[PDB]
This record gives sequence, structure tokens and C-alpha cells, in this order.
Amino acid sequence: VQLVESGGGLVQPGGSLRLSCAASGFTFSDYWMYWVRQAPGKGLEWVSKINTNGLITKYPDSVKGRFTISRDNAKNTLYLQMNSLRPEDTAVYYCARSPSGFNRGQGTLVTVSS
Amino acid sequence: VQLVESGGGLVQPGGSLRLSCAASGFTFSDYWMYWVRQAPGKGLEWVSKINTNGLITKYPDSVKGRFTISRDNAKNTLYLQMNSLRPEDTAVYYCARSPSGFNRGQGTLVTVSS
Amino acid sequence: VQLVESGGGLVQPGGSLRLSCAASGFTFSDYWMYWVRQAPGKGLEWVSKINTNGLITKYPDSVKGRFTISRDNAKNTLYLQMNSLRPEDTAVYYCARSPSGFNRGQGTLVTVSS
Amino acid sequence: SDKPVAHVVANPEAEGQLQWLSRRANALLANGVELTDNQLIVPSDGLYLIYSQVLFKGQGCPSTHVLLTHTISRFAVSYQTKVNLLSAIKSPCQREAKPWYEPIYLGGVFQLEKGDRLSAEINLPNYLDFAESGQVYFGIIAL
Amino acid sequence: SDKPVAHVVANPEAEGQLQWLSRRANALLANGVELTDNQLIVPSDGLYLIYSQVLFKGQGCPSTHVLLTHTISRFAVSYQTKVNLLSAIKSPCQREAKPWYEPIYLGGVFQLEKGDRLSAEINLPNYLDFAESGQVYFGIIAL
Amino acid sequence: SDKPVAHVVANPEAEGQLQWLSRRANALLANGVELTDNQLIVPSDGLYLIYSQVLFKGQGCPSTHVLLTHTISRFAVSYQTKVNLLSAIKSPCQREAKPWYEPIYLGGVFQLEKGDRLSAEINLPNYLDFAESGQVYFGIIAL
Repeated sequence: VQLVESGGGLVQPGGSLRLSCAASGFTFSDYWMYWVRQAPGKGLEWVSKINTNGLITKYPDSVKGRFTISRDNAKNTLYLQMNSLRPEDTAVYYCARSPSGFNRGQGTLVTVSS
Repeated sequence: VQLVESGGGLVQPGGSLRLSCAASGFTFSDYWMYWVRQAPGKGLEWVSKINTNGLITKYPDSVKGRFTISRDNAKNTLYLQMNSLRPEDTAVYYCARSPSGFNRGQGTLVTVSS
Repeated sequence: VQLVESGGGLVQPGGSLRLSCAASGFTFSDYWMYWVRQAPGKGLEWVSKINTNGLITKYPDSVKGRFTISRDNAKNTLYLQMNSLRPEDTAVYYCARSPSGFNRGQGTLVTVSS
Repeated sequence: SDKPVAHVVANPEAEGQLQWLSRRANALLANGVELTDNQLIVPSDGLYLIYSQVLFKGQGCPSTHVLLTHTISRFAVSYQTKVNLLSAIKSPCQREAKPWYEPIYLGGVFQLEKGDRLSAEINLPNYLDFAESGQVYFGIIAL
Repeated sequence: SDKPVAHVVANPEAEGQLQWLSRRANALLANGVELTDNQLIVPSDGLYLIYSQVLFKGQGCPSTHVLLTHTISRFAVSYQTKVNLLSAIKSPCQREAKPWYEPIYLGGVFQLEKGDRLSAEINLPNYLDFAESGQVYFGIIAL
Repeated sequence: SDKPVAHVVANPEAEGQLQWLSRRANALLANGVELTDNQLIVPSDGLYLIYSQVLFKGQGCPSTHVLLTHTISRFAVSYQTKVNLLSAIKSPCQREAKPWYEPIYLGGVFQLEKGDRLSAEINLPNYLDFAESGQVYFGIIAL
């Protein structure tokens, strides 16, 4: 029941990154999946929610319009597509089964250096 | 909880007359509506029945063929459109929630003088 | 509750027969119907199954490919189409309400002589 | 046992109409529920589960757009009215030989008094399919 | 009596959303079931029957293909998750001014613990039809 | 709970077939009900609620018209037969690359004896869609 994350790096403002998550140890075609972000010196907030069949998507107002979430159930993977980044999106990102953070094996750092 | 009526008048035979009715004090988008007719010297019969969404319409055989009932749920209103009238349709018409007469606040007289 | 049968005869190999059966005493538009075959010196094996509305069909692997079963619920009848016959199909055929044989009023022999 | 129950099926020996039957195999009418004038009468107050299903069939498609509906309605013993409990609308024609089939199902849980009368209705009986068994039915169970 | 039960309907005085209501006639909320943030909460462990129906309406048809979905989801009190119990998908358009209607119904029986929260969701609220009564609802009953 | 109950789902690890499973999370098989050869066996006589839902998915549409069906059938222990309890038919194609989805739901209340075997069947398994969870299921409850 581990979820490995990747895709991190440095993006100059106005760029486009793309993170990723894998999963194992459970039926990936059942649970909703949540992309959460922990910022250095701030609280832990969710950034994306997706449902089993991938037709329900939810974002906060601080992020809405520039992100895109998706999944592939055959390969047990979950995605995240980054567009038009800002210095506010400089934090560690986890994939989890709960919007508040749960079962996040690792995290990947995304820094937007201006 | 009252239902006002209008549209009364005198129509020479072969003409066409349209009534109307309003409602208040209840959720008009729930109950079936009934157009009833009380004639001088006769019993109280029903002339039209309509359901909530307006796709079910019922008439008696004595009236069927030359009437048309309708409603608009946004404005809480009820309709009736008599065409090709006869001296038999000379009576007072009410809008009610029951085909036997119930909650008929007012009335309107329609006379077909030849 | 009688289920008469007909359509028997002798078909030289490579030919095509067509049996038929009737029913009465019950609501024919309810039960599944089964074409069963009893061979001389062998067991009693079903050859066809059909459901109420006629869109579900089932055959054994030894027969599948060259048969066709139908019905007409208005006339309370059941069909069976013989195609590309073999000496293996030399037996008596009944129509029944159960694949193991039930309510076989009569029978009919189909001999495939080479 | 000691549980009012009804499950009625359509009448096949009728045309252009929807008449319920309880004199068929695999149909139910027990413990006080009565079918009087195409309606089911609640024998005692309480919570009930109400369900119904219909099937429409049509060859080709009419030139004019057609909308089909299936509803379930309640008649209260007091303050005689007719409230809509469950309803649904479907449209089978998108343009303009082959036949088409459309099922509609409704179900819910409601609290009913004694003597209330439930009724399930449609709007175009000439499109109905009461040919086979178990294609049109309507029923309630007390619990 | 002594049987948790809920049957809630949509909120007509809302747009582009889906808020359940229990302060309407012919709606139920009894014996410990609570509506907290668009969710009914199980008051005691046991078997439950869960059902929900929605209706979508659309004028014309979009240039792009559209897929509608209706789901019911659980939330275990322990090991906080969100599993999918019942779900369905429908496609109204096939090519390319008349309107179209599409209903979707789901129902099942599940064993739930205390404090689990159930929620019924869709994906295109702007296509929803909550104008009339009994066209959108969602409910549970204990057994 | 002394209440016979079953709720089974399809088998994803199968192709061109429909095999029920009860060894999954959020699935039920309790109090005497047995799954023997793709069938649910009543453990004791009484009233039961029977439901089932399936989903069909198809890319494009065939040249020939296709009709899909979903039925639920009963095998009586005595006078061995197979009657039809609930059934429905649907047709998704009307002319002539985008995919389409069609759900079908059935449910009712029936009185069953001990040892009668219930079975839910379709006709075109190659069109079935069991990829996700909660899209195909079949279940009964006693009351």
C-alpha cells in the first residue's frame, strides 16, 4: 500500500510541469484519489480530487483554471498536469486517498523560481 | 390558499372562449389540477384533469374533442380553451384541487346564448 | 398440458430438416423452453434452450453452429431448424419445460441415413 | 405474514389501456391491501416502499417529437388531493423502420396514512408493451 | 418507529448545484439520520437499503460528445476513504432544437457501520432538472 | 442478523462472460444464501426483495440493429421450471466513432419457497462493461 511520486524539478514562471503517482496493494479502481500539497511554513491543503471513473473533478479556487487531474486504472496510476505556474505553487506534493492527507508514502518538491 | 378565475363572457354558438385561473399558498408544481363546472339545476361535474408536469390530460366524453387544458408552473397558473361552444356549456367554472370540487375560492359564468 | 411434435423424416447427410412443437394449458409467454434429444442406447441430453422473449439462446458444443431455435408466443409454438445433418443426430426429439426432460407429451424421430 | 404487500402486473387482454391484475402467478396481494379502480389502498399507516416499472415500444418514429412519462401519485384520505411522489420523463426520438424499446423504473420510501390511494400512470398507452411477462409492474411493501 | 430513515429531494431554489432538502412535505428524516454538508450520516451499524434517482434535461445537443454520470459513495469512519458503491454512466447525444430527457436510477443493499457518510454526486449540474417534484431524490432505510 | 442477504458483483477477471463474486469488499453473502453455479439459492421460504443492474458499453454502432436484454428468472424446486420474474429490453443504435453507454435496472418483491434458484442473465456478454466497481450487480434481501 505505497504510492510513489515523481515529476518534480524547477520551473521558471509561465512554464508547465507534470507530476505522477503509482499505487499498489489495493483495488485502484474503487477509491477517490486526492492530490495534496504541503507548503513550507503553511498548513496542508488539498489541490485536487477525482472519483473512480474519472468524470468528477474538483479544485480549490486558488488553483482552479491551471491544473488538470486524470488517472489510468489499468496501470494503477494517477496524474497531474501543471500550467502557467506561479511562486505560490512552491511546495511538496503528495498523492493520497484523503483530501487531508492519508497514505502518502513519499512527496515530490516543486519550486517555481522567478 | 385561494384560486381566482377570469375569462367570463358571452360567446355566440360556434365561437371560442378562453378562461384562466391563478393559485397561491401551496407548491403549485405538485398537485393535479381540475377544471370543474356547476350548472344551474344540475349536479357538479368535472371538465378537465391535469397532472404535475402537464403531459397527462383527461376529459369527459361530453366535452372531449373541443377543449384544451394547460398550465405554467413558473407563474402558478391554470388554463382552459373552449372551442366551438354549445348551449350545454352554460355554467359556472371553477379551478380546484379535486375533481369533485375543493378549494374553489371564486367562480366565473360562461353563457352560450344562441 | 400437451406438447405435440412433428417435422420428422429421413434426411440424407448434408440436408436440412425442420421440427416443430406446440403447447397448451399454461401461459406460453412465461417459461423457458428446451429442445431435448433421447438417443437409442445413450443418455437424455438437451439440445437447445430458449427464454421468454426469445433473445437468449443456448446450445451444446456438439451441436452448436448448425442449429437455430425460435418461437412464436402468439400461437404458442416452438421451432427448431436442422442444418447440415450428420449420422450423430439420429434420435427422438421432444420439447419440454426443463433441459432434463419434463412434460414430453409425444416425440418424433429424426433418422440421418447415409 | 402480518405484512401488507402488493405486486400487480399489467393486463395483457386489453388494448390502449393499463389495467392492473392480481389473479396471475407470481403476483401478490396480501394482508389488507385492496385494488379498487386501478388503485392500491393502504390498509394501515406506516412506512412503505413503492416501486413501479413500465416499458414502451415503437416502430419507426413519429415526425413530431414525442415525450413519454411515468408517474406515481398519492390521494390523501383527508384534504382530498393528488400529490406527485415519483415521476420520470423520457424521449426516444432524435430524428424523423426498426423498432425501439425504452424502460422506465421508479422506486422510493414514503410515510403513508390509512386509506391513502396510490396510482401509477402513463400518458401514451398505445405505445405500451404488455406482451411478455415482467415488463410492466407496480407494487408496494410495508416495513 | 425505531427505524432510521431518510428521503431527501433536490433544492429548487438553487442553480448549478445540488443541495438536498428535508424541510419539504413528502420528505423524510427520522430516527438519528442527519444531513450534514450534503451527506446523510448513518446513526447505527447494520444493513441498509440505499437508492437515488436523477434526471437530466438538455436543449439541442453539444458539438462535442458529453457523458453524464451518477454515483453514490461511502466514507468509512475509520481509515478515512471514499469507495464507490453504485454508479452509472449515460450518453444522451449521438450526432450533431428539440429537448431531450434522461433518467438514471440506482439502488442496492449494503452493510454500514456507525458514522459512515453517504453522498450522491453527478458531474454536470448545469444539465440537471429540479424544476418539478419527485424528479431528483436520494434516500436510505434501515432493516 | 438472522436475515438472509446477498449482494454480488461481476467478475472483472473474466472476458465474454458474467460470473458473480462474493469475495470482494462491499459485497454480501450471509445467513444461508448460497452461490452455486452462478445462481443464488433461497435458504428459507418467505418474501424477498430482488434487484439487479447491468451496464453495456459499445464503440460505434453495428450495421445491423442490435437489441440488448436483462432478465431475472426463477427455478422452482418442485415441478422444475424457469419462469420470468423481471425483464427489460433496450436498443442503443438507430443509424450507422464515439462510444455509448446504456444502464438497465430491475427490482421487485416476490414470494419464494425454499431451494428455488434465482439467476440474472443477459444476451450479449461481449458488450458488457465490468471495468469499474458498482456498475454490474445482483442481490436479494429477506423480509
